[PDB]
Amino acid sequence: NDIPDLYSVFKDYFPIGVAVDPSRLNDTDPHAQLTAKHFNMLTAENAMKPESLEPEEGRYNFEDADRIVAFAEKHGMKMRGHTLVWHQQVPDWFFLDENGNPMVDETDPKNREANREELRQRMENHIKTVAGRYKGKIYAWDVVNEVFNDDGTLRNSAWYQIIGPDYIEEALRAAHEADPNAKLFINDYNIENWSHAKTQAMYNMVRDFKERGVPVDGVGMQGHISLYYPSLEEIEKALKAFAALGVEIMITELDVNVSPDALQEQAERMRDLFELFKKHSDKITGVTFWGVAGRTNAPLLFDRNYQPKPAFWAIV
Repeated sequence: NDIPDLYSVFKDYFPIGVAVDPSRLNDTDPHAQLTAKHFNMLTAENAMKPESLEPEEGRYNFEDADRIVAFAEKHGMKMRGHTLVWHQQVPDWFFLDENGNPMVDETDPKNREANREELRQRMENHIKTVAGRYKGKIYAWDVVNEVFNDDGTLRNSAWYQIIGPDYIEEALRAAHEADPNAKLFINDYNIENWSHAKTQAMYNMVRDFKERGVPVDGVGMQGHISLYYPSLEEIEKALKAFAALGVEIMITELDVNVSPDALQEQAERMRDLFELFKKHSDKITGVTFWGVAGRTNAPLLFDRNYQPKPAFWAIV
């Protein structure tokens, strides 16, 4: 093949990743070839979300997740696990009490204290089982995802209402204990802009962890970013700030969301961002492209026929 291997262009800056579907992983399939050719880091689009792994209490299905991991092993890609604890794509059973009522709806102080304990157990068991299964095979775990409201207050999810603010630290310790080799990330969107309240809440929390000894290695910036905003300057201060805490940064779902002028504009923004990422490659340990957009898993980069798009030539 005559075009450059994307991940090679970024050697000794950072790995380049994509999220995949377990259906698309056969040698027969050009998708799988495009993945193996261009990327050296992989995430499960959905196979490792809570609802995928533990549909019912204590019932696990690892089929698709295993296929994805095996794919990474074969091609020697870094595996991101996504995600251990989240308020979305999480089965209802998790948050039901003894009788099968919403735990959230409990008023009695003695029973709440009992619900708290069951949820901690459930959270930790899920963590131990999943991280335990994949022990040593996972470059980085997204241990928690989207813990913040956009205003920078903690999200009032079931996790938070029942366990209270501790669930996060608890998820991180349990992950650390199950697989010490895995980098532990806290992931979110709207945390690219240093001036944003959210980005600052996340800084404060992470700082707190680093100072209190709570294991955390990295912050995951989703990187749903527009053409003009946030400014490269604003992003830079964010990278500097977190890197000052001694945590790594990953861009976990990079996306710069029709016509011929449209494409060339997005390609230039991407050029710019990648310039900025390269400038700070010491602080950044992976860039994964968002890819649900049928369009490829890296829709920014490769057309529906697997041909390079403007954006791809912009960054190589």
